[PDB]
Amino acid sequence: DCHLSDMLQQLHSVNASKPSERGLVRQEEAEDPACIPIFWVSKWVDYSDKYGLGYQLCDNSVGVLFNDSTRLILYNDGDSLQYIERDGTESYLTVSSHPNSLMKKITLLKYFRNYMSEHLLKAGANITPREGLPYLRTWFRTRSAIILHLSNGSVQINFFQDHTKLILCPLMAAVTYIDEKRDFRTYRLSLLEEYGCCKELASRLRYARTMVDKLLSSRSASNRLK
Amino acid sequence: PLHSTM
Repeated sequence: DCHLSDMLQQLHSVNASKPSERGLVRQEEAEDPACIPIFWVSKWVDYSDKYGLGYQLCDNSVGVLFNDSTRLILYNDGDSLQYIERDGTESYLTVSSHPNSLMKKITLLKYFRNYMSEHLLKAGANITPREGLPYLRTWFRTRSAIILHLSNGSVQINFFQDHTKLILCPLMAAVTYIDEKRDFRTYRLSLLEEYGCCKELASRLRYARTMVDKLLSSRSASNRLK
Repeated sequence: PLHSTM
């Protein structure tokens, strides 16, 4: 979308400046806690082999991007639901009300919800979200990470090997980095271009740029079908 | 089969 192109531009400016190749990196000067995201994926389970990918957002809401490209979201009130068609057309409803055509998917979502709640850790549990519902537009995995694209423009990348995570927010042109110790820091990308960053964050930002392009390529392919 | 950190 438009956010993807904005994010690509933001990442370009930083990466082109080679932030880790500076005389004296001052990463801390680019910090801005006020730019912490409102939403990010706290956990996910990939059962795309049969039903789809379930996930939980940091506000405790749950969602599932089924294999037929449709999405069902269950708000943290445990009753309000939002259904998004392949097109993107959304519809509001609740569990209490029994929209017959959605009972199967609602039931599937609940099993996903229970599994995640019982077996998985909540990423960013030590983070207080920013004051304010998006759905998972698309996702894919590489040999080293899972890429998650939210409908609000945010792109999240979870790295498998060291459990580090990147949350890119185009509206605020910012990025939140969670290290393996679960410590988190939020940076304004424009300040990173100015003050630089360590080689690790630099490497991940280069990879992120590559992942954003892959999202654009997938979208161009998916568009050819619609 | 595949999931985030347990």
